[PDB]
This record gives sequence, structure tokens and C-alpha cells, in this order.
Amino acid sequence: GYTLWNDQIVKDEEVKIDKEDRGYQFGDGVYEVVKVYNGEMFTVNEHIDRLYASAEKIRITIPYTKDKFHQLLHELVEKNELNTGHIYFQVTRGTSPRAHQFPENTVKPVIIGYTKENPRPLENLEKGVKATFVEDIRWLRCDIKSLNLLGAVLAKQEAHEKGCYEAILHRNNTVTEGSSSNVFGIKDGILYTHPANNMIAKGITRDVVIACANEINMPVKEIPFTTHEALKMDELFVTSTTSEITPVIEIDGKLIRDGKVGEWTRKLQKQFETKIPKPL
Amino acid sequence: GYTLWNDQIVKDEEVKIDKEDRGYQFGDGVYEVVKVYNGEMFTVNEHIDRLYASAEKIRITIPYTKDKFHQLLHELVEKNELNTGHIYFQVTRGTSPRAHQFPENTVKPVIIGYTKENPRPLENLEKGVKATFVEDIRWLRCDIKSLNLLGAVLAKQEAHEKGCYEAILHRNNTVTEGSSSNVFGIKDGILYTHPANNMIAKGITRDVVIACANEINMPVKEIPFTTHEALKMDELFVTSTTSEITPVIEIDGKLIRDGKVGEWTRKLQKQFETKIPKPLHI
Ligand SMILES: *Cc1c(COP(=O)(O)O)cnc(C)c1O
Ligand SMILES: *Cc1c(COP(=O)(O)O)cnc(C)c1O
Repeated sequence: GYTLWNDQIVKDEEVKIDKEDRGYQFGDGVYEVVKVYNGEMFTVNEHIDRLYASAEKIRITIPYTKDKFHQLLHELVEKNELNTGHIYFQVTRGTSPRAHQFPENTVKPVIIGYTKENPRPLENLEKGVKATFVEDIRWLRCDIKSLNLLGAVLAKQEAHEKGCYEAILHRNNTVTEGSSSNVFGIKDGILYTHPANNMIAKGITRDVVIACANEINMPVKEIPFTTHEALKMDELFVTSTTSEITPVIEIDGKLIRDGKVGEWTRKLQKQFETKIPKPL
Repeated sequence: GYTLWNDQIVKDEEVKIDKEDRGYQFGDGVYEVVKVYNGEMFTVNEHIDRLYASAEKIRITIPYTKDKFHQLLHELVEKNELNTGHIYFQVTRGTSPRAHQFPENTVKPVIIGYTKENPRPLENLEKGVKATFVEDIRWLRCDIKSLNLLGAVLAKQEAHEKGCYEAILHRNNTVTEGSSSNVFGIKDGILYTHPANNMIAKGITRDVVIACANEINMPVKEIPFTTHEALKMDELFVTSTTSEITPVIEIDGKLIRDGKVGEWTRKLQKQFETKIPKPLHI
């Protein structure tokens, strides 16, 4: 395939990462994942807006404007002939002799982007998934979508080992988000989810789901709930660019309600489905 | 120069890092820094013991033994002809298609190691430095020396912008460590430092400085102290492989006592000196 390396689209084999790339020694960079449906990028502007905001938060100045960045992504999709799957892209502060503080503002940021054909998790959207509770030991700036992902890596593996699909994290019993998704709970036709502060990533899927709820007149309350309250919910699901709206029917051996996909989750899924590209 | 790449010492230009190296995508790896004095490696075994402990804490299996790793560093020092400086080395989980969970146990960890010529911090060791307090917002497993260093990066930059050498971190007003060092405080002839738990990295120089304290009969108490207590200390200093024992004489424009290096710091520095690699007559 072809990889985006800065502003060029090169063959995979051509890309070489420097051992002193700050993204390799300090996890000093930010990333995004954009889902593609039948050749079309879903909510691409929102993801690009978020990439730039993340970079701005740790003071990385991206050398291209948003219009150029958008253009490159389109070229990347086209050259690789991507139908349905996702684009992964990241930006690191640059290559410089190892030192914690920022380099001289002459160093250029390194941009890597590549695609992967990957089908929609249809089986999961229908049947639902298993999850587990993992304590959130991450840093206090979860709002930045950075490359420092060791906390999420350790959580995802704890779940993967128990045969669970996702690890729902919690700070002292208060549910925050999942290792790579946002968590939603429904009780009496009302949608609950942790507010978007420094404790969680302000997911783009999460915001699309909240817009879907507003469109079907379902009340939304951005209030955090405990692990205990979560098990008492009528319905529960996690959201992410790749997981879309995945129902969580069971957590740690305790079924959520009856262990079936609730009524409102289906309504959200149907509304969400009206937004994804489906050209002929 | 030459770079250690897995189990081989090769020329820099031959090293090729893959975009899906987990160290590049998730900061999934651990690291060590070893100081070299006039060709001799300082406390190398402790550092290697710590690299293996860190890797083990995140379930990475270093493919070869400690003796092989040591032999390799020695080679690396020899090939690069390093006099005084340090060896930086890191291990990541490996290259695998992007996914958060561990790959199959058939993926081999990536080992990268290289040297840098760097003199002892003479002026700092003698004159002392200024520091600044920064809120510790890092993750809760700071005992693991991993590649997730963005908090330390934002912290050191903050110190650097205010013209300071190091950022003294504090969690809930309690002093933990510096962005790349340990912090010690001296009061009425007693040595204080945060205990070695999940809140700080158990530094090698830290352990060496405590060993030095026992040797000069200086009492040591591993109890945490707050920002307020730190500013009322008689003496204060930071420790690290590259900083050794660097006196902190000021924090945010507040002199520690009178702004001069203290007697116990000086004594600790002299005792530390006897541990550094040196000949016998040269
Ligand atoms: C990526 C990610 C999400 C998912 O957000 P989307 O923007 O909807 O893909 C949620 N939480 C965390 C911690 C993430 O890293
Ligand atoms: C490396 C590191 C130290 C340094 O300890 P050494 O004495 O060099 O072993 C201290 N604190 C942090 C946060 C570090 O990452």
C-alpha cells in the first residue's frame, strides 16, 4: 500500500522512522482514526478539527492548513483504493537529540498516515458484547488524544484476557470512558454519559450519538455514574469510530437488564445509520 | 556512530524503525540511561536490573539474558569510543498491526541503544540551580520507567521557560519527584525523600545517595513532604544519572535558607565522589 509521510504519498517500504523521533522516545504526538464507508470519509472535518486541537494543547504546530491536510487524506484513500475501513494518522513533535524540553522551533513535525480495509462490526452491533471494570490509572489529561497510550493498552489486555470486548474504566468507582471508546448508560429513556472534561476523550462518535438523541427527542444528561449505578441501568453501550454503537449486554458476569439489546439503543443505532455514507 | 539494534551493534544508517512499532504508536516500552565516566560504566548492573523489572511490570519479555545485554553495552561503549557521557537504551513490545491488546507471543521486542558524549554538570554541581513547582498530573504507575513521558515533557518545558533547570512535581501538594530526577530535602541534619512506591521512579542515584547517607552516619527518613515544608528545608537537591547530586537553591523565587549550597549536600557529594569509576595513579 501507500503511506502518507509528511506531504508525500510514498510506498509503505519507503517510510523510515528515526530513533530520535520524539514520538518514539516520549510518545510526544497526537493521532486520529477516521472511518471510511464505501470510499467516503465519515465526519472527516470533525476529526481533523480534533487533531489540530490535540496538537495545540501540547503545543505542536502542524505545518499544513486544514484544507491541505484534508486533501492529502483524500489522496491517501484514493491511491490505496479504500472501500470500507479506516485511516490512521498521527503527528509527532519531530526528530531531535533526546531532551525532555521542546526542541528549537525549527524542527519539523513528522506526519504518518495509512489505511486498513476493515468491515463494520455487524455481528457486535446486533448481538452486543461483554465488558469488564478496570480501574482508571491514566494521567489527568485524557482530553488530549496523544500517543501516551500505555494505560489503555494494559486495560484492553485485561479485558481481552477475560474474553471481554472492552474495559470500562473508573476513577474511584465513577465510570469515565472505555479504553478506546466512550460509555453511555440509559435508564427510563434518559441517556447518561460522563461530561467532557479532562477525565475523558471527547469522542466524535459520542457527539454524533448525542446529536442523534436530540433528533429523536431522547433526554440527555451529561452526569457521571458509578460502576454500581451502571449495573442498574436499563441499557448500556460504548461508542468509537470503529465500534460505532456497540451494545454492552454483560459486565463481569452480571447481565445488563436481561442481556439483550435494549429499545433505545436500537433507536440510536437507526438514527446513527442515517448519517453514514451509503452511495451506490 | 554505532547503534545497538536488537542483538547487533550496527552503523546508525542501517537502523530502520517501523511505523507500527508499538513504541511509536502507544509509547509501549521501557528505558534506561547509564552514565559512563572516562570509559567505565557506572552502576550498570543496577540499571540493567531495573530495565528488566520495568519490562516485566508491563509483560515484555526481553529475549536475552542480562549477561548478553551487558556484553552488548560494553561493545557499544567500545565501538563508539565513549569517554564521558551516557548510554541511552529502550525496549518496546514490537512491531505489529495496530491494536491496543498485546500481539501474539511470536512478536519480538525492539531494542535500541546509543551513546552521547556529555561532561559532568560542573557549574550546576558547584553553584546549585533554580527549580519551579509543577502539578503532577501523570499516571499512577510512575514506578515503571516507560516511554509514556509526555507529562515529564510538559513539566520540563514549563521549568525551562521560566529559566529553571528542573520542575519539582507535587501530587495533592505532596512533593513526589522531578520530571527526570528524584528530590531530597534536608532538615536539622536529617535526609528526607518520598518513599519508593507507585508515585515515583526508584532512581539508581537515589539509592546510591541513601547508601552514601548511611556511610556518613546521616539519618534517612523516607517520608513525603509538602511544597510548604520543602521551602522551609535547610537544604534541597535533585538526583539523576546525569545530574548526580545537583543542589536546588531556589524554588519559584524563594531561596532555600540563604541560597547557598549546604554542608550536608557538600558532604553527600564528596561521599558520592568516592563511588565514581577512576584509576589508581593516573
Ligand atoms: C479514541 C478514543 C475514543 C473514541 O472516540 P471516537 O472519536 O469516537 O473514535 C474514546 N476514548 C478514548 C480514550 C480514545 O482513545
Ligand atoms: C529516569 C528517571 C529518574 C532518574 O533516576 P536515575 O537515578 O537516573 O535512575 C527519576 N525520575 C523519573 C521520573 C525518571 O524517569
